Amino acid sequence: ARPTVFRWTGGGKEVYLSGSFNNWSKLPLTRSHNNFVAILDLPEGEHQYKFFVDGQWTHDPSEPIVTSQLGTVNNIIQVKKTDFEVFDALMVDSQKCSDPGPYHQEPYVCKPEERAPPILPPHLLQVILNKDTGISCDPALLPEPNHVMLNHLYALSIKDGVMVLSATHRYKKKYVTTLLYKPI
Amino acid sequence: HDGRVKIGHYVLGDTLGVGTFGKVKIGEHQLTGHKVAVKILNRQKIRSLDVVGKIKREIQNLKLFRHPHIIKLYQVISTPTDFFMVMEYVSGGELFDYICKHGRVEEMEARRLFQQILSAVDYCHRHMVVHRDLKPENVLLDAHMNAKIADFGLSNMMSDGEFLRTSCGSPNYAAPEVISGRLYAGPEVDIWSCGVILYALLCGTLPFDDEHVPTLFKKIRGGVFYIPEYLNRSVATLLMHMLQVDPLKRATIKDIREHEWFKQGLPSYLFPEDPSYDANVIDDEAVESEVMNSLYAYHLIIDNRRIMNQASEFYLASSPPGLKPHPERMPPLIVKKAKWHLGIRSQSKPYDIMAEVYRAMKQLDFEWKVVNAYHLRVRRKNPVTGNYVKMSLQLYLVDNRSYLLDFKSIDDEPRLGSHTMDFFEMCASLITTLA
Amino acid sequence: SNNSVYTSFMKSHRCYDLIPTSSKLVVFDTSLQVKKAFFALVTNGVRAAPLWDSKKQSFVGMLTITDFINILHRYYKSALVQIYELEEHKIETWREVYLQDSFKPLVCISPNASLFDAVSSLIRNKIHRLPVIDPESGNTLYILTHKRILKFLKLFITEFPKPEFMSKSLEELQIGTYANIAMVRTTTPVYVALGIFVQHRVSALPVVDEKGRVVDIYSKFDVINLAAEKTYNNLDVSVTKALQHRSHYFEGVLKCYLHETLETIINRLVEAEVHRLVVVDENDVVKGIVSLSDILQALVLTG
Ligand SMILES: CC(=O)N[C@H]1CC=C(c2ccc(-c3nc4nc(Oc5ccc(C)c(C(=O)O)c5)[nH]c4cc3Cl)cc2)CC1
Ligand SMILES: CN[C@@H]1C[C@H]2O[C@@](C)([C@@H]1OC)n1c3c(c4ccccc41)[C@H]1CN[C@H](O)[C@H]1c1c-3n2c2ccccc12
Ligand SMILES: Nc1ncnc2c1ncn2[C@@H]1O[C@H](COP(=O)(O)O)[C@@H](O)[C@H]1O
Ligand SMILES: Nc1ncnc2c1ncn2[C@@H]1O[C@H](COP(=O)(O)O)[C@@H](O)[C@H]1O
Repeated sequence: ARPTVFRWTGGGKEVYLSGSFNNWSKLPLTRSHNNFVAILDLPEGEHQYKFFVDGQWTHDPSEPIVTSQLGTVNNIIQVKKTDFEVFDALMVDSQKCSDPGPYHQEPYVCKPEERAPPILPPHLLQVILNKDTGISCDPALLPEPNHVMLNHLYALSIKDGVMVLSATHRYKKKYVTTLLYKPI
Repeated sequence: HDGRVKIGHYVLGDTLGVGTFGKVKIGEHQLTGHKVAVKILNRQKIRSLDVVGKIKREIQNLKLFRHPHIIKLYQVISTPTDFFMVMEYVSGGELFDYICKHGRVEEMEARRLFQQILSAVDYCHRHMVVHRDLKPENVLLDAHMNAKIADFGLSNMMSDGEFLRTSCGSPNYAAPEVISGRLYAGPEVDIWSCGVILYALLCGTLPFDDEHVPTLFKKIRGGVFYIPEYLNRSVATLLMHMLQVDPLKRATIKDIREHEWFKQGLPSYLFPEDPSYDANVIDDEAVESEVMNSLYAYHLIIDNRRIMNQASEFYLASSPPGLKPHPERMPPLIVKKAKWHLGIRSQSKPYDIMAEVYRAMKQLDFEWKVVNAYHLRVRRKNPVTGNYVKMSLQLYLVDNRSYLLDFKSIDDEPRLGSHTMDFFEMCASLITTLA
Repeated sequence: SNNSVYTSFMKSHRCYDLIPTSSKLVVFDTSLQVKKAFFALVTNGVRAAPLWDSKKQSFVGMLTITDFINILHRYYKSALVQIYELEEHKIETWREVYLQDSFKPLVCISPNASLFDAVSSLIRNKIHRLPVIDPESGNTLYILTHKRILKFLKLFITEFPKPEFMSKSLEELQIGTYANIAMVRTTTPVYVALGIFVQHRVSALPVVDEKGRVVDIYSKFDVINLAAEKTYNNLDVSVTKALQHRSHYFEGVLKCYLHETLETIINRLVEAEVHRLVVVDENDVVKGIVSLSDILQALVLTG
């Protein structure tokens, strides 16, 4: 099965679908609320189609058009193998968008708007090492950390030329709060 | 022949509603008459908004999800113009309509519905997902009055060390920092919305409502709401904790699970670490071929996990509110104390700080990427290990006259050396240069 | 019947299963002054700390309270003179004089490695601490000890059938040392007690009064209080004066009997969270010492 959707977004009280697959014969479209649709099993490749709205020949301007030698303007949709598998279809939609660069030692120029740094989240001020764990527990133990403070640096005020740094890192389902006493 | 609109053997009917992204239509089977809910997503509309990645992640999560209080996604049918998401259908409709019809939901049924909602919310949070649009309109009911959450969208993933600033949801259900447009962690934002749902269930009105939008957000920021006389003292305290203005002081799912009002008549299969949960819920952990209802080793892992989970005080520390101490506790240094701070703090202008950062990095031969004027992706090649050390710098506002430079490690690709040591040494070099 | 059930358990469980959900690790740079490092162990409440050599970009060893005992006994001269070496030496300078004619590489374990391998490593190398290092990231995750292994095994004793040895007495099984027991008198100077821990490499010395009764115990852990109270410069004081700080919240020396079953010894060691018990007969005369080293060597490696 290869379903192809033919949706008429425009107005009208009577709408027919006529295309190369139906040998240019008028197929009736059922209406919901200003929406005339039909889902058809169609093979791969380009298909030329047109709409017959209230006894008049018209096209959907939001879709691609191929004008014939006699001036016949009609829509065209190319069925693609990627269009039937969702992950493959999404893969195409990402590449079609076409919307940062390499590692450089050049400083960024001041913003033209000139506005303010973001307000510090309160979750980051919840220092794990500034908390008491209770006398009964093994002193090596600590409480379960919030995921938002993981990978973040925390430091002690430099005393006698020695710098003390700390960060909470996660290995699998477990967490480690490594501390480092390194003289400057 | 009739022009019946058919998709994957299902005949499409009336529109059930319009969500955050797409249109939802009822589908009845051509041969049996089995009812499904089909969310139709226009491919070009997705391209027009550039939310392909969001739709890709939304599908991924709903495929993995397996919870009785979350709308099940059966299949996704891809067509050249649209995406058809075949889902579980529920005849009861919106919880919002149920609250309106009855005017007020009775304490017994209100608790039962809230327990189911919180169970579905807890499942999302354990799977690093935050709905960010919890409201009775997005909470559906089955024939047997069971609440099933839906309309995943306006939702995002939760990663380590990262926060979410996107403002998502209706103003009446949005938390104070979302209203303020501030950075936040995922779970406390969903809990605020659940607090409004619990208030709406028990009262039949909203705790923060006003015609004038700026007054409404002033009401949310103030956290002042009416607690009616018919509400019992126990449920009043739960609402007060869930709707706490301060996110750090705000109730967690663990706090709600422990609350005496919530505990009443709570089924033993809704939450993990519960007598009936291990017996009624299949663990995601698979150790590739599937073997079920046949003898043989999955339960051995479940048993071993239960022993370790039961053994608290062995894997986690117990924060204090007589008690024997531990023989390896060490005495205080001799009357001496110290306090840890998140990062270097400066009172100077924001661009004066940033200019000093670029000068310090260039002297240290660092290679950086300008993601934002106050957000950089810094790199440095270690000479001994022969590997690259990646980290993220971010300037924040502590107070009006106070700022902070945040240091965060990038976990990507050190067997020869040490990843944590590489980050600390890269940080120490930058802090010393800035003096 | 199978007596190798605990051996099979240790072979089946990884080192990862013992690592706590959330714990802290203290790391020292080899260029850091030892006095600062010993004070840092007190303020962070940790006994041991892995050593990081920034020049070689690798973990070189471990700094335990044994290093403090070895520094004090080797360099202490008088309560009248400052110990210059403890006051001015760096970790790297001390490691050079200690490993002189007795160099030692880093003894470690992987979180994916079995516990059988970790227990074997502790016994073979005659160590108490064993750093768990991830080979992928190169990060030291946890400091594995005998106390942690036995407490983990204690949680699973009801999961497998108990072997015949558990129901057998300590006298029949012959677990622990019962000859040449290293002890200290109530009036023994701290410097003397430090000299015995070096010469014998034992972790604790029972304190015996002149009459013949064991009033207190002097462990390697109790020595770190000299850094905490900054009383390390006066080692002429008696072990009783050194243990005066813990007079409150102390029941006494935790003992065990030869007639008592191995299962009850393990339960008492796990509940008390201590490394050893003093063995006495029915007559209450000291028979010897039974440490977790003796327990794990008998339950894991011998079958
Ligand atoms: C007897 C009868 O009434 N039969 C049927 C008539 C037609 C029906 C019908 C079935 C499906 C669609 C349909 N509707 C679609 N809407 C699509 O894109 C969207 C999605 C969401 C929104 C909000 C919009 C929009 O902007 O209008 C467009 N793609 C669509 C694809 C299809 Cl096939 C439209 C109408 C239902 C009953
Ligand atoms: C604002 N609320 C609406 C209510 C309505 O439509 C929405 C847009 C919202 O629901 C979240 N819609 C519903 C569902 C859906 C899923 C994703 C996104 C939006 C969704 C489903 C899923 N299965 C349900 O049966 C069905 C259900 C739906 N709606 C209904 C109205 C009556 C009966 C069933 C429905
Ligand atoms: N004070 C002591 N005197 C003699 N042997 C001891 C003493 N303490 C421990 N032992 C033994 O020394 C070995 C290791 O001791 P430990 O450092 O306690 O693990 C074990 O075989 C113990 O039985
Ligand atoms: N058998 C015991 N009786 C009483 N206290 C003990 C005993 N063994 C160790 N301790 C104490 O336990 C603490 C930790 O020492 P350790 O057991 O070597 O880790 C020290 O303060 C010791 O004095």
